[PDB]
Order: sequence, then C-alpha cells, then structure tokens
Amino acid sequence: VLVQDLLHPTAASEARKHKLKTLVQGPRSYFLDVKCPGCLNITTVFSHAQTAVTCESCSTILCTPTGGKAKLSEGTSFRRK
Amino acid sequence: STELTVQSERAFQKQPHIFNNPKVKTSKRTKRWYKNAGLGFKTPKTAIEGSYIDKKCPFTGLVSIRGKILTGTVVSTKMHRTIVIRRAYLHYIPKYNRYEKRHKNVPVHVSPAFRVQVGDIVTVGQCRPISKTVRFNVVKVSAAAGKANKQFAKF
Amino acid sequence: TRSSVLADALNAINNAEKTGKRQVLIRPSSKVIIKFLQVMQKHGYIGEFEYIDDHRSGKIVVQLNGRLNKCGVISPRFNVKIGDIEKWTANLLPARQFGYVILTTSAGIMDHEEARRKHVSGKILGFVY
Amino acid sequence: GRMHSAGKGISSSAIPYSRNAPAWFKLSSESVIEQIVKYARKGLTPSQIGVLLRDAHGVTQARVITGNKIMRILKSNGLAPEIPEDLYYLIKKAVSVRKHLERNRKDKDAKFRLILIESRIHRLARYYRTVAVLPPNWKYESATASALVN
Amino acid sequence: GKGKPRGLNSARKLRVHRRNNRWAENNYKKRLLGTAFKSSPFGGSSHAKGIVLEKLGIESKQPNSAIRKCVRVQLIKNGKKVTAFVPNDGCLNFVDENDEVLLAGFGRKGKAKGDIPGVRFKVVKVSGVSLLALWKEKKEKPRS
RNA sequence: AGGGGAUCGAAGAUGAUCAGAUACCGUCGUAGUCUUAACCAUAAACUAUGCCGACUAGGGAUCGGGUGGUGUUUUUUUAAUGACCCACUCGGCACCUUACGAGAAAUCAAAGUCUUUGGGUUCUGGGGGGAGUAUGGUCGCAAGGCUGAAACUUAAAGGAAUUG
RNA sequence: GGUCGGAUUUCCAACGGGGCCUUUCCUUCUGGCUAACCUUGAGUCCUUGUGGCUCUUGGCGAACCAGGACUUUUACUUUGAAAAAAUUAGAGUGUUCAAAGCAGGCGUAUUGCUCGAAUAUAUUAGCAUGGAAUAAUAGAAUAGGACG
RNA sequence: AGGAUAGUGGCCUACCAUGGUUUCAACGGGUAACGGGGAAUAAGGGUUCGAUUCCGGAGAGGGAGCCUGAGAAACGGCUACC
Ligand SMILES: [Mg+2]
Ligand SMILES: [Mg+2]
Ligand SMILES: [Mg+2]
Ligand SMILES: [Mg+2]
Ligand SMILES: [Mg+2]
Ligand SMILES: [Mg+2]
Ligand SMILES: [Mg+2]
Ligand SMILES: [Mg+2]
Ligand SMILES: [Mg+2]
Ligand SMILES: [Mg+2]
Ligand SMILES: [Mg+2]
Ligand SMILES: [Mg+2]
Ligand SMILES: [Mg+2]
Repeated sequence: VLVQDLLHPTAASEARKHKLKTLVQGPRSYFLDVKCPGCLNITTVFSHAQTAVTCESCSTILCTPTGGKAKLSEGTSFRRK
Repeated sequence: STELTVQSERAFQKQPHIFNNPKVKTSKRTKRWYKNAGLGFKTPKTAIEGSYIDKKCPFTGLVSIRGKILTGTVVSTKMHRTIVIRRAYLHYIPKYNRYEKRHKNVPVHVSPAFRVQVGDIVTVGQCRPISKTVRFNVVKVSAAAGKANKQFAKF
Repeated sequence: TRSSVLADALNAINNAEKTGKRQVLIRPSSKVIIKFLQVMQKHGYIGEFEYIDDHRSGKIVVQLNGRLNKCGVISPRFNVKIGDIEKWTANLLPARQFGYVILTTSAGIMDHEEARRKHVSGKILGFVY
Repeated sequence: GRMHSAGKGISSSAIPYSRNAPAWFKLSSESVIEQIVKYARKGLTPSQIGVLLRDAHGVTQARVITGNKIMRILKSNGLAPEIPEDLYYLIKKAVSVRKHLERNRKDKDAKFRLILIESRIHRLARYYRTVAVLPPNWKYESATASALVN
Repeated sequence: GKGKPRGLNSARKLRVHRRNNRWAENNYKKRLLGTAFKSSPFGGSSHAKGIVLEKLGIESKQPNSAIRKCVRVQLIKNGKKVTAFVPNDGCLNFVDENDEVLLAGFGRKGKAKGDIPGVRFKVVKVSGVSLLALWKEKKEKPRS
C-alpha cells in the first residue's frame, strides 16, 4: 500500500467490492431472455425479479421471488442480455 | 373600489378645496386631484382612477413622502387601511464575531390604491406622523405571486 | 449528516498526508473543492488531481507530493474585512513567509496574498501550509 | 439514517451511469406510456407500476426510456391521486396500528410505534404543504384518517 | 464537535450560554447579587467603626496552641456584631471595654486568616489613636 | 381497591453468639412477592463514554441477509432445497495485537484525525462543604419527584499511578 | 558609459486593471456638441525603419437630460462623505530638564521680518459606491408562460 | 370627524372596527442605573469602570397648578396641600 492507482484499479478488485463502493457505482443485476417449452414467446425478466412473472401462453407461473436473484422455474431456458 | 358606500362615514368624504362645480357639466363630471410621490415611485392607475378619498394616501391625500425608505414583508392585514410589516435583520455581536436574528414590527398605512396580503413585500416611505405608531406609507408593492394561488386542489 | 463537503475533503486529504499516502479519494467533490485544490496546486502543495464523473456528484483523486503539512476549513465562513486578514494569517499560519489562508471573495476564490494584491476581501474558507 | 431507529443499513439501488439505456430495448416510449396509463387505470401505484414494468418487460428506468417519471406521466394523464403514495401508505400503517391498539390496551410497544408513525406522517405532510402538493391547512386528524385511507 | 454551536447566526445562543454559566464564578455572582451591600458586616467598605462589647480569648487552631486576644464589637453604622483580632504583643490592654475602635479586614476578602478561627477583622485604631502608635509609644491613649 | 396468596420474606417473634446484639447465623412469620384497574417516575436507569456525518490499523471469529463455486452431504448412490466448506460483500453484538495518534495515567480503533487549536448540534460543570438543604412554584392520595439558593465555613477535598 | 557598487528601457519578466470577439445584454424612443468614425468629389512639402496627418458633407451616435413600452429581494465585501472639542497615538518647539504648554524663532533693535498651532484612529447602524465567489430567495407544469 | 396645540399625533372627545406586543423574550421584577465623549488594564480577543472638568437629560424638601414673558410648568417667581 501507501502508493496505489486509485483511478485504474483491478477488475477483480471491483468485482469483489460492493456495488455502491466501486469507483463508479452501478448495478450488478441483469436482464434475461426467457423461453418456456409451452410456446415460442420470449419473455424479458429481471434477475432479481421480486415478482412471479408469467408468460402470455404459460399464464400461470414462470419464476419465484427470493431474497436476491429470482429462482427461475426448472422447466425453463434463459439467456443473458 | 367603486362600490360599497365610498361615503360610508358620518361625514362627506372628499378631497379638500377640489371643487366639482355643479353649474358646469363636463364629460367626466368629477375632478380628482393626485400627485406623484417622487423618488422614482409611480402613481398607480388605481389611485388615478379610483373613487376613494383617503386623506392619508401618498398619492391622493395630503401626506408627503420624505426621509427613510424601508422594505418588509406583510404579517398583519387585520385593521382598516393599516398593515404591519416585519423587518428581519441580523445583528452583529463583535465578541463572538457572529450574528443573531432580530426583527422589528413596523405599522404602516396602506392606501386603497394598493392590495396587500400577508406575505407580500412592500416598500414604505417615511411621512409625517399619521397615528400613534404609524410613520410610513406603502409606496410600492413588490409582490408578483404571493404564494397563495398555487396551493389549490388539483383536478 | 454531511454539512461541509469541503471539510470532509480537507480532512481526508490531511489524514492521507499524515499516514504517508501518495493519493487520496474525495467525495462528493463540489466545485468549491475543485477551486480549493486548484489554489493549493498552484502553490505546489498537491499534484495532479482527477475528477471522476459519476452521474450523481463526482469524485476527486488527488496525488499527494508530501509537501503539505496541514489543510483544513475554517467553519463557519466568517466575513473578513481588509484589516482582519492580517489577524487571520497571524492566527492560522506557521510563519509570515509561507502558507496561505484561502478566501472566497466576490472576485473569486483566491489566497490571501492574491487578495491583498487585488485589494479584495470576502469570507474565510480554509488554510494550507 | 433510519430517522426513527438506530439502524445504519445502506441497501440502495445503484442506477446505471448510462442515461440512455440499454441498447437492446425495442419497444416504443409511447407504448411504454400506454402501458403505464393502463396500469394506473387498473389501479396500481407508481412504485409498483415501475416494479412490474421492470419485471415483466425490459424497461429498466422509465425515466430513461421515456422522457419523464411515472408520477409525472400519470399527472399529465389525469391519474394523480388525491394524496401522494408515501403519505398514503404511512396513513394506512397508522390506521392498522390504531385498529390493533383499540383492542390491545396493554401493547405499549404499539403505542410507541404509533407515535413514531404519526410523527413521520406529520413531518411528511408538512413537507407536502410547503411544496404545495397538499392544500394548506390539510391535516392528519387521526379521526378522519380511516376515511382518508378507506 | 466541541459541544457548542458554531454557525454564524448562533451569537444569541453563545451570549446567553456565557451569561448563564457566568453565574458559577464567585466574583461575578457577588457583583451581580450585591452581596457586599446586602450580606456583609461592612457596607462594602474597607474600614468600619465599632464599640467594643467584650474581650475574648480565642483558642488557636491546630497545630498551634495560643490565646488570640480578640474583641467582640458592635458596628455603629448597622449594629452588626463582629469579632476583631487585636494584633501585637499586648495591645489588648490598650483596647478596654466600651471603647471605640476602627476595623479593617485581614486581607483575604472574608476568609479568616491563619490559625484564628472565624475572625475576619482586625483593629487598626482605638479611641481615635492608631494601635501601632500606641504599641510603639509614639502616642498615648486619650482619657475620653 | 378487587382477586390470588405455593415459595421466599422489610416489620415482628424466637433460639443462639456477644460485654452488650432490638445485627450477622437458625426456625417461624404480617405487609410484599403474582394478577386486574389505577397511581408513582426513581436506580451504580452504567459503556459511569450525548446524537448525526467523514477519515485514519493489522487480524481471527460470530449473528442476519445476499452473491459465486475444476466444492461436499441424506435422499434420484449424478434434482430445486435444507445442512456444511471455500471466496466475497452489506449490516450488527463483540473480541486479539500494536498504538504511528491521544491521554495525568489507568487506558482508548476511539477517549485518534486538538496551541498545526473551527464538520453540525443538544445537555451539563467551574476548589471542598453548607446542600440537592431553605424558600417559592409545580406535580403526587401519600411516600416523594421536578425546579432550586443564600448566610456562613474551610486549604485543601479529589484523580491516576510509585515505593513501603 | 568621455556619466566613478552611485540617478536605465515601447526588443520585456511577474503582477494589479479596463475594453472587444468567441452562440455572450446595454428591453427601448425622445436631439443634438455630427459613435475610441467600417464613406477619401478635394488634399496637406518635416529629401528612404514604425505611432506631432489640415476645411473631413450627410451617412445605424450606448463615453448624456426625465417623461415611462423601467427595474426579483437580500446577506456579504470594496471605496467614499460625515462621525464636536478635550482625552488617546503622534510631528515640531531647550518650559533651565521634565510633567506640561502651544508656544516661539531670527535681524545691525535705525520705530521689524517670520515658522507654527500638523497628521492618524475613532467601531454598529444609516447614506452613497465597485464586485457578484460564498449563503439564502423567485420564476414556465391543468401554461393563467415569453417575444411583435 | 371634531376639539385642543405653535404645529403632526388617541394628544383628547364622539361614533365605529377588534385590533396591538410576545420564547428573535413581550409583560413584570431588580439595579448599591443618569446616557455619552471617555478611564484602568490590556499579544490578539477581551474584562472592569464612567456621581465628577465637555456634550445631552433631569431636578431644586415632596407633589400639583399657574402668572409674566420670545423663551419657564422657573422655584435666589407665585399659589395650594404635605
Ligand atoms: Mg431523530
Ligand atoms: Mg455498568
Ligand atoms: Mg448517569
Ligand atoms: Mg448483534
Ligand atoms: Mg462548587
Ligand atoms: Mg384629526
Ligand atoms: Mg383618530
Ligand atoms: Mg439613579
Ligand atoms: Mg458620566
Ligand atoms: Mg428645571
Ligand atoms: Mg422678554
Ligand atoms: Mg438657592
Ligand atoms: Mg436658578
């Protein structure tokens, strides 16, 4: 220590640090394109959904809220971004 | 204003030595004296075209503006033709090189040529003693909004 | 709650200087802070500093060259006449030959030598020596 | 923080730096506006409208995809409530606590919490009256509170 | 920090706090209450005259053993009774009873001096003649 | 004031001890202890450390939540889960080392960022006693609480540590 | 540099200023002293570095006088006018010295000349006055908004 | 609105309205309080004093009333009461 590059820190270090405690704060959540076997529709969901989003065809349940990231259903495929 | 018994008193209210000769009838049929208060203040069109008498008016009365010019916010409009302004200021205390808030309440005569409400800012000019406590006349109302017409319910 | 981001800035710089750090992070980094840093940078007490543009308030990374003894705010910001600048410099500065009392005058934020050259006065902001 | 507690938790949301997000959203800002309006007519508050929008759709920040905030859009579309959401929910909590207290005389913890909730209500109501969101001499009376909240 | 207000507009608070805590000083409290005028054997005076009521032998405080040869006198101007020490070898034979004496303090603004308990005054003159002059035999005590 | 009232136990009784013991000890035992409806508002109510905010040091733990795994585990001897392990992270009760710093010192991660003295703000103190007394006010059914002097008196009282 | 470390300078160093341009307010007429002249029908000789260019026809005049198509409000800070004398600080003056005082000094004394009796400060508030960093305040959200 | 005053003014009167001040400390109590120029001390900031040579106010044993006069509610003027 006692001499550091505060402007250009390590990507592993920022990945370790808290989301509010980086050099520039930003979200670590993300959005998922979600596909259920019922139909060919694509549903955009939030990683930390905090709701039980439902598909237009499979209009009962798609995900279950949890403390952090939403628990996607076992009969479901997903893709980041 | 024009209505509600301008002659509401036991005596006839009129500007002294301003004769409205009844023999000759002009178009206006009445004569109203007025003056500019000076010092850059302008006589309002309400004073020019009003019906009130108000012998203490800085524009249509017999009083004159001379001496100090003060500014303040209105805190009381409860008595007839007189308001109370609040002059807030900071008093320096040299030992602590600091300030303390202080205020004075100035009773000031308001001409019916002006409409004031609590919260308005007015400039007042010193005049001869008008009452026991009043020594100033409202000469300008520096009020644009008043913070009253924007608090209503929203539809 | 925060009441003087300038005070937090100068306290953080002072603590890094005391601990021997060569760089310090400052938040939220107002433009009064930026002017204070430019004055001490002009006189050489700090090096390059960097404004981080987050979309909320900004940050500053200041490079420290070990030449700073102490910097801090004078809170509250007393009004100072022309003749009380000498009293403030006598009270706050280690010597009459170096060190600066920072003023916020109508002509802008400057050091007391510049204020005396300009024959201007204002409020007292802080000091550096 | 925690004006009526000793807690010091942070637990905030960190909105992205990019004010023009997210380079993969394709729905029109106008279509977002009809979605907001139809949810308001369904009877949803702005916060949960934004929650369900962000959840079941790709709209990350409505103030980013659309040019205005949710409450601003609803006010522009004539759907603003008589009282704001946060004040409404504080009043609802106070009504719940009072209903509990009227039958639980010995719940002194509930009495303490009721006092703290009512003081929060009064502070927020004062702010809203100064910012003219509420009419002047609007008052939380604790007698018409249940009427105010229904 | 420091537990006192610092804002530019806190002068009223600072002045009032100083006024309130000023009452914990001794001299300020005496000046403001007028204790010397109200509760003090002298009326704030340096000296006072009195009529000797009696001669007293006051025992010395530890670790001293002595009889201090004081006098109980009544002041002319207010009728208060005080005890005055008669300072020198002898000089108690110069005082007598019913005589008129002049009294000063010891020098501790109250606060009985030395090993003499509860005695705050000393005799300067008797019958209009300085006690030092009577002790040095420069003068003689008048018959009257 | 009503109910309850096992136990223990201000008062009291009583046996010891003792010079005396209306103390300690032993055996009983009213009020209390429990409860309801009302009062009271005081504790060494103590961390004897006001509250809010920022920064400064090196670790191992632990509680709650969350994130991740060339991880394991009772189920399918290769499933969410739950339970453990590892790496983090936010918040919390705290600990260990040392103080670079502070302090009169004991000690303190705050009691640091203080003659290089200014982040915001509330309350309290001004040698020891008299005295939290007197009086006035106010609250209480009372016990008492809150507010709260003066005369006078006195050279120390007091803190931490050292040696005996 | 004939001027024995002794009195320098538009080739400038760093300052303290003002003005103009860069998307840059000075809201706008009233009559003329012809904008720090964006017009050379004329024309002024100092015999070859570069600031001492005459009668300038008008010609888009903010460096100027109160009538209102005239004013967001302060805190703060600069400068200035005044703020009795005495007292205070302080200049001069051999009261024999001094405290003081405001006197005195110089001619050939032939009938006289002359220095003075300074200066500074005296707060807050008020009054003008340059500045617009710091701190507060106001504006256009059901447009009852601005510009002609 | 009038009266009175040298004159403004609840200064007073008639009628009317219900106002005015206040924790930014009103109102009340105390002052061994006349205010100031100033004085003592004083690194800076301050603390204390100012009955008393100059300025302003007030009073002439205590109150009140008044005459004469440009000017007095005078007291080395008057009148009454104490
Ligand atoms: Mg709070
Ligand atoms: Mg404890
Ligand atoms: Mg305690
Ligand atoms: Mg805990
Ligand atoms: Mg004490
Ligand atoms: Mg009249
Ligand atoms: Mg009247
Ligand atoms: Mg007196
Ligand atoms: Mg005097
Ligand atoms: Mg007199
Ligand atoms: Mg005469
Ligand atoms: Mg006489
Ligand atoms: Mg006389």
